[PDB]
Amino acid sequence: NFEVDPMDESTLLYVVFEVFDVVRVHQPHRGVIEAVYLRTPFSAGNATT
Amino acid sequence: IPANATNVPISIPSRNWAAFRGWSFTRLKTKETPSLGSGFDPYFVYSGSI
Amino acid sequence: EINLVQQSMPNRPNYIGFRDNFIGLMYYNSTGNMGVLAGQASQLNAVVDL
Amino acid sequence: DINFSSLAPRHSDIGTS
Amino acid sequence: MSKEIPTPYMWSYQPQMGLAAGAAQDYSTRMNWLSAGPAMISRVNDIRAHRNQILLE
Repeated sequence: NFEVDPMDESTLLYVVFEVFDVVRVHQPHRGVIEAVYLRTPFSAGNATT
Repeated sequence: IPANATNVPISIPSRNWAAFRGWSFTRLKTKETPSLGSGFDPYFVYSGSI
Repeated sequence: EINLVQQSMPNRPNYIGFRDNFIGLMYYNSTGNMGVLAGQASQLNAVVDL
Repeated sequence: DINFSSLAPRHSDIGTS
Repeated sequence: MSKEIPTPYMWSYQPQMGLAAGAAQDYSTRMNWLSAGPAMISRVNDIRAHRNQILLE
């Protein structure tokens, strides 16, 4: 829950949920690139995925 | 395949072919094929059979 | 008296409807809109779309 | 190829558990 | 310090022109993950271990 002062304009509340977001990038041969992304607290939703 | 091109070469980097099966191929058209990596395709202006 | 001689042709048929098995009504193979089937408390996605 | 299938039926009412 | 047992290099088959050289790690071993819990990891990385024994004989 949050308590914000009343304001006449429509406003948004931006909550950043701090996580890890690490990428590992491997090129195992010439002209081959591979990338794998991990995000751990959000993986089952609230992450677009 | 560019428009009015009569050749498209493919080069695949050197990698294993362990447990490889056949190939298949067919030709499509650029205007009729959207990408599946993208959530929206602004350039896809076709609604016929894909 | 020259608009008595106008002629008219029927419009094109154009049948809309959905797609064959509802293809493209779910995201498959999008790595930005990847589906999920996972344990409730595991958070390991056992669906990884490529 | 197009084809590839390897899922098909190979098939107190119990032994031991 | 840990390195486990790396993916095994395999020399390129290069056509006929020249002499055989160069190598790169496999492309029949890379996977999707964030899917397999720790029970299946043990199997996965002792299957890999076993493979190395085969190559070393």
